[PDB]
Amino acid sequence: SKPFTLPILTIGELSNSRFPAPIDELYTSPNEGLVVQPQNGRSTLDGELLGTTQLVPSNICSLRGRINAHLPDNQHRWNMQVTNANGTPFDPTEDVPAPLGTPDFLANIYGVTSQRNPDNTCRAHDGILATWSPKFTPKLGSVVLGTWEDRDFDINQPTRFTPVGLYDTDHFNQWALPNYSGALTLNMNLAPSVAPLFPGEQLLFFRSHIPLKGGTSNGAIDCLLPQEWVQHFYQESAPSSTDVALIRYTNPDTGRVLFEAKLHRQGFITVANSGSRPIVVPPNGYFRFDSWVNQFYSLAPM
Amino acid sequence: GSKPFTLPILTIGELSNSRFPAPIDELYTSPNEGLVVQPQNGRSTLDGELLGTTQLVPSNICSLRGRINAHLPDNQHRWNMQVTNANGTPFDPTEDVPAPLGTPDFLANIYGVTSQRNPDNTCRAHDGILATWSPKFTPKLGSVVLGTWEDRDFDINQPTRFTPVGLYDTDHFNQWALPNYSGALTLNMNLAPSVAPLFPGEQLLFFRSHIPLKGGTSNGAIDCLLPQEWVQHFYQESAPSSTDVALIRYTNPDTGRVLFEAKLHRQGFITVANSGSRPIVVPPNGYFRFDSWVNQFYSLAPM
Repeated sequence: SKPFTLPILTIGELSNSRFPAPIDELYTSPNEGLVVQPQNGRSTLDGELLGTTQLVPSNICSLRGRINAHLPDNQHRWNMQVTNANGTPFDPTEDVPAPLGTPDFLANIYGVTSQRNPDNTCRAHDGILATWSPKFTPKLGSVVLGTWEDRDFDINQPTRFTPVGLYDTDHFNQWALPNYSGALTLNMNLAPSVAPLFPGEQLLFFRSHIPLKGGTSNGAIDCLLPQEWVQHFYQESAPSSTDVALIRYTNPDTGRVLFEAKLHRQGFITVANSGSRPIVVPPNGYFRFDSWVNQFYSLAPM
Repeated sequence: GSKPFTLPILTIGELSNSRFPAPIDELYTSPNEGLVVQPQNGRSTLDGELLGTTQLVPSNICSLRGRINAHLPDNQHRWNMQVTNANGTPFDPTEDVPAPLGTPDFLANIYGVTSQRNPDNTCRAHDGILATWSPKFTPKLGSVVLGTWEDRDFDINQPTRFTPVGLYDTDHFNQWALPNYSGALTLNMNLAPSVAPLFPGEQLLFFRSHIPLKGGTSNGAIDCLLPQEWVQHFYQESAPSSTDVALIRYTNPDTGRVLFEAKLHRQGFITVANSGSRPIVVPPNGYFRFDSWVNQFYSLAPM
C-alpha cells in the first residue's frame, strides 16, 4: 500500500478548515448534549472530501455569484444568486448539502461584499451574511447579504462575499447547522455527525478564535482536521489499513512525545481526556503517524 | 534513490494566490517591459526553500498581527501597531528576512479589518486601511500604522490582527513596487531575487487574481509566480532539482490532451514561449504535470 502520512506542519503552520483563520490552539471538550456535525473540514483519511468541503482556503465561508435584487424592507438587504467560478448558476441537484465552502454554522458573519463590472468599475461594502436568516438558502442557489443604509450594489454584476469574522454574537452557535434550503426543510448529503465511541475519550479540535466586531466571546471555531490535512489527504489518497491511525504529538529535534491520539478513518481525532481545556503543545512539534490500530485501542490518558 | 519531483494534482479552480488571499482566476503572460519583477510572497525554490517573506498559512498572506500601542496625534484616525509573533513576542528586526513573514509585498491602500480580543474576551473590529506606501509602514522595524474612521477606537496593548480584504482605492497601487520595509531612505534586505526570462522569445507566466476594490476602476490584478499550493507542496516534498529547469506541460488527465508547455525554473517561476500581454484559457479539468528535467537552452514550443 501507499503509506499513510501526515504533513510536516507545526501548530503555527496550520489553518482552520471551517473559517479562514490560523489555528490558535488544540482544544478538547465533551460537548455534552450537542450534535457535532460540521460540513467544512471533512475528509476521509484516504482523501474523499465530504459535506461542503473544498480545497481553496480563501473560499471557506465565501460565496460568489450575481446580485439580483435589492429587497423591499428597511434592513438594507440584497439577494444574490450563487454561482460556480465560471459564472454558471449553482445546480441544486448536485449531491452536496450546499455550494462548496458555504458556512456550516449559525451566525451573523461580518465581511465585505464586492463587485467588479466588465468595465472594471468596482464597489465593496462591509456588512453581514446572516446564516440563520429565512433567506439563507444556498442549496436553492440564493442568499441575502446586508450592508448599511447609504450603500448600493449594481444588479447582475459579478459579486463576492469575503468573510472576516462575527458581526456580533446574536444567533452564534458553531455546532448549529444552517437550514441550507431554508425553513421547514431537511438538510441533505451531510457528512455524518462525529462522537467518541470508546469510553473515556473526547474529540480533539483544532481551534481558532476568530474576529468579533462587537461583543464578548472567545469566537471559537473548532475544526476536525486543519485545512492542510484535508489538502494532504486529497493529494495522497493513501489506503486506510484499519479504522484508526495512532498518532503522536512529537518534537522532531529531541524526539520528546507529548501525547497520543486516535485519528479515525472518517476524519476526526479522539483523545483520552476529560473536561474542557486547551492543550498546550511545543511550538516546534507536530503529529506523527505511528501505526494502524483497532477501534478498541486504549490511549494513554493525557 | 532521489525523491522524484512532482507538482500537485490541482486544477486552476483548485488554486490560490500566494500574494493575496484569493482564488486564482486565470493564467496570464506579459512582457512587463521596463519593470523589475521581485515579489516577496509566493517565493520558493523547487526543492522547498521558502524565500522572501513567504510563509505557509494562507490566511496570514498580507495579514499582520501584534498589539496596538499608540493613537496618533492627527485628524487621520491612525493607530500604531507593534508587530508580534503568534506567541506575543515582538518581531526581531535582526531576523534574516525582509519583513515579518506574510507582510504585503506591494504598494497600495489595502482595505481590511483590524480586530482585537482582550484576555477577558471583550472584542472590537473596525474596517479601514493598511497603507503600505506610508512613511509609517515599517514592518521590518516592527511597526505599522492602521487607519479607521472617526469615533472608532481600539484598546492600547491588546492583541490585534489585520485581515486584508482588497484595495481601498487605486491610489499608490503598483503590484510590482516593493514597500520600504524599514521606511524612508532605507534599503530592503534579504530579498528573494528578481525574475526574468533567460532565453530569447520567452515571457513570465503568472497565476493571476482579480482582487476586490472598494471604489474606483481597476482589474485589481495580483500576479503570483507560484500558487500557494505549489509553495506548500514543494515545502513538504523537498525533492532535489536535477537541473536548473523543469519542463512542465498543461495536461487534461481524462484524455491526455496537452494544451501547452512551459519552463519551471529552479528559483520558482515559470516562463513560456509567448509574446504580448494576454490571459490564457485552460481546460477546467487540466493541470501542469512535470515532464522532464531539461535546461535553460531548451526551446519551448510556441504558445
